[PDB]
Amino acid sequence: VVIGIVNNTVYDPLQPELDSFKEELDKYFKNHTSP
Amino acid sequence: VVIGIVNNTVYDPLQPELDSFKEELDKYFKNHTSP
Amino acid sequence: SGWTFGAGAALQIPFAMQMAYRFNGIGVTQNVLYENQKLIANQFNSAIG
Ligand SMILES: *[C@@H]1O[C@H](CO)[C@@H](O[C@@H]2O[C@H](CO)[C@@H](O[C@@H]3O[C@H](CO)[C@@H](O)[C@H](O)[C@@H]3O)[C@H](O)[C@H]2NC(C)=O)[C@H](O)[C@H]1NC(C)=O
Ligand SMILES: *[C@@H]1O[C@H](CO)[C@@H](O[C@@H]2O[C@H](CO)[C@@H](O)[C@H](O)[C@H]2NC(C)=O)[C@H](O)[C@H]1NC(C)=O
Ligand SMILES: *[C@@H]1O[C@H](CO)[C@@H](O[C@@H]2O[C@H](CO)[C@@H](O)[C@H](O)[C@H]2NC(C)=O)[C@H](O)[C@H]1NC(C)=O
Ligand SMILES: *[C@@H]1O[C@H](CO)[C@@H](O)[C@H](O)[C@H]1NC(C)=O
Ligand SMILES: *[C@@H]1O[C@H](CO)[C@@H](O)[C@H](O)[C@H]1NC(C)=O
Repeated sequence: VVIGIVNNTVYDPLQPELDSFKEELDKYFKNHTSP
Repeated sequence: VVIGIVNNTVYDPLQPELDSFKEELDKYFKNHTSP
Repeated sequence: SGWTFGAGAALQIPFAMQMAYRFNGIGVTQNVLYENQKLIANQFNSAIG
């Protein structure tokens, strides 16, 4: 609806504290599957 | 670079959340550690 | 240039997004201008005639 809008990406600020947790939450899922 | 700065700790508002959700996952993670 | 030319050097600014600064100082968010940019323009064009 607005005239002059432009395309870009808005950075989620929960991800930086969760993307590192993706190497924690998801890895903890994989932490006990193999053993 | 700031004159007069002092040392302290800034508790993130997710700290009660992580002790209630991240730790709950960790509690769930630790539930499968023994077997 | 907005009001910037009465308080120092003159800095330009698109007029379409200068009313958004005037709407912000009244108490209405700046999105309401862009939603009704065409409606507001006709009201000002007609009232000046
Ligand atoms: C807030 O905490 C930080 C970190 O704990 C303090 O920074 C620390 O300041 C001391 C100042 O005595 C630094 O000790 C220095 O050690 C070097 C050798 O490494 C020595 O050559 C100096 O003469 C001095 O003794 C310490 O390294 C430094 N730590 C870090 C991580 O930077 C800071 O001082 C605290 N704020 C206040 C107001 O005390
Ligand atoms: C900004 O991104 C949107 C999303 O892709 C673009 O909208 C597309 O426009 C083309 C026309 O060239 C359509 O074929 C696509 O179907 C549209 N996408 C969607 C999801 O509907 C938009 O064109 C982009 N803005 C600019 C200036 O390129
Ligand atoms: C808010 O007020 C404006 C001003 O009257 C309305 O715009 C008019 O709406 C009537 C209704 O169809 C049209 O006949 C006029 O041509 C409109 N004026 C202009 C300048 O376009 C607007 O409809 C009102 N909005 C709501 C949600 O009621
Ligand atoms: C898996 O869990 C153990 C605790 O039993 C922990 O020491 C280890 O760091 C975990 N693995 C990863 C990849 O975090
Ligand atoms: C831990 O796992 C067991 C095995 O199914 C389950 O009975 C128990 O409810 C789990 N504990 C929690 C707190 O969910």
